[PDB]
Amino acid sequence: MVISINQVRQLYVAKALKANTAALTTAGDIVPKADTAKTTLYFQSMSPAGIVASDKINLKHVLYAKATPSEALAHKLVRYSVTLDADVSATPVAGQNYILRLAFRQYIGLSEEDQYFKYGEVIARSGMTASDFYKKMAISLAKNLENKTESTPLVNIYLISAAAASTDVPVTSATKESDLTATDYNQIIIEETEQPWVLGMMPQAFIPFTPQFLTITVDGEDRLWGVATVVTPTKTVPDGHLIADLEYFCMGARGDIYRGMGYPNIIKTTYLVDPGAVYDVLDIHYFYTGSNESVQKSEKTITLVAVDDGSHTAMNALIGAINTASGLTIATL
Amino acid sequence: MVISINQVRQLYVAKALKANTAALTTAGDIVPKADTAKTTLYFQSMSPAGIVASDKINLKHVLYAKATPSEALAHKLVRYSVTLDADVSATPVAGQNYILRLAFRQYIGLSEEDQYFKYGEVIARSGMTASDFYKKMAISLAKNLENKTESTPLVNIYLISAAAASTDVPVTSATKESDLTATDYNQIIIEETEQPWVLGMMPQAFIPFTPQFLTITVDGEDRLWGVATVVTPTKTVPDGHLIADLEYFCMGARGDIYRGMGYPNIIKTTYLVDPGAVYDVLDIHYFYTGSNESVQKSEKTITLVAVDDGSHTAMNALIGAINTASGLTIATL
Repeated sequence: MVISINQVRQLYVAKALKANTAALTTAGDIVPKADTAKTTLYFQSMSPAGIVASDKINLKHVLYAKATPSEALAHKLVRYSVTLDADVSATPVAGQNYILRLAFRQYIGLSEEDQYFKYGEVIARSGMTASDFYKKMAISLAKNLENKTESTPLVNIYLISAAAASTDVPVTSATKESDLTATDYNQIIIEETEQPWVLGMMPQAFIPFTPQFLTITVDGEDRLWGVATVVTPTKTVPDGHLIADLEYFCMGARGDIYRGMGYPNIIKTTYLVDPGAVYDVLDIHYFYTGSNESVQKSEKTITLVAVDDGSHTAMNALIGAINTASGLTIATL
Repeated sequence: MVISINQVRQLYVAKALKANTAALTTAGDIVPKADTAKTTLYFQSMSPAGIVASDKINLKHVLYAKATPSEALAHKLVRYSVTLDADVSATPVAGQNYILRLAFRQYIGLSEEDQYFKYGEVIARSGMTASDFYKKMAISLAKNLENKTESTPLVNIYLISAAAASTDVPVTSATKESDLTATDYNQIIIEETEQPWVLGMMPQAFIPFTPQFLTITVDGEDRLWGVATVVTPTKTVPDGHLIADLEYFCMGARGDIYRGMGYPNIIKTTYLVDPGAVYDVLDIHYFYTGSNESVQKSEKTITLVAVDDGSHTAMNALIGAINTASGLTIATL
């Protein structure tokens, strides 16, 4: 995952916070060092091959410093609630074919011009109610979408029982309608899924979607049979696949830019981000100006990531160690 | 002396801290002047031809302001102790010629490639005491050194008796063995010497050396007969000659730069530093920035020298008058 830079950006994983240079013993330790005059801030840390210090931040030449929680960096998956249009008919009219076109927009390619469509179809019956429609619609959608031998999963299908109204009933291709026994179904939730991820090589990306409806002949009138509204999101993609890509890039500004290229003839870098753990990010953005005529700024930033467990314990202690050393006023998340 | 500049260096001599203007009547007086809003700072000082005000320091643009205690600018004359070590022999071997070579560097030229060697030799006898060897080695050094009819020698050779242990007997080319009457001389002191100095033309320099020994053979093996240990220095060169050379260079950034070139047709610059008094120094380093395109900095520095009474009362009064008027907090020494 290549990112943009204002100028060079360095990341330091804060796996443990110490109070001296001498206490740095394990890979992932950190200590914010400063003066007693508070004119220079740097971060001594323990690399996987020894102690390494960061750049020296002039505390007069800081632009901003802000700390971002984990839930700010968690992607909310988009949900769409597919119902029958009550103006058209609240019950399925008999003998009509109910086809639904899910329009994917950023399928495999990177643009909106690379598009993809998955269909679901139900021909309504004489005694088919609304819940028996949503049952057969979601069985037909999951049969087309969530086959096992697809290339990537696209969306998740969930019925909702009107008695429950807050618990998602998962519908897959292996699901039969013998398993779906509830008689009060009021919507079909279609919700996007998390794509695969390889660190550095495949970034975190999502394929957005919209459900679209073909018209039915209701009373001699070609009316589109349903409406699709976007309900509030109830799931989040965690921060871990985003920070490990943020470390894989920012370990070439310190380390090797040739990552893997002539394969046995490489330096291999040890990365201290566990991709299955959430992190909080602190961005100290600062600059350098020269003596007399070298007044152009070299605006750069030093990133710090700390793993946090619910309440942000390790980041608020990191900020509290920076604020007493630097004299800064970084706000605590 | 020629020193480097950060585009300028201005020097003003402080002789009496007057409280305001129209109290400056004698040459050397100074008042630190600033406005009520503490935006600009300057010094109105009585030059030997009238009141002169310094360049105005924008107090938003002060890079550093720090003062020097005048003990940190005094050079220590290095002492070396020459002794017969107990490992080879603590008594002079009866047949061996003991030669002590003094290896100078930065002799007349300016490099360590200009080396000068002076010698001192004693051939020992059967009944020679280790105390009588140090009397003869110091005199044999004081004949090869201290032979200059022109000037003071490159080193001064002293003798400590073990009964005294803190008062050094001086050994000159006039000194014979009848004058040294003690029986317990235990070491030889080879001390540095202050070189000549003339104002503005000959800078203050020193000639470093190393007492080196030639091999004698005692237990069949050629062993170095002595040990040269650097004693902590007991003699200093005061801060007079460096400040007088500092005022000489930095009064050409304000006055005449032709300091005696076409010799009858010259402008005489009256200097206020006498070279026989110690001086505390106070450096204030500021810059200038212009508007809308001229964002380049014109860094400057203003030097203030004040005579030392040992308890630093003249500089601490000058610092405390600045901190009241300017609002900066310069650390009192």
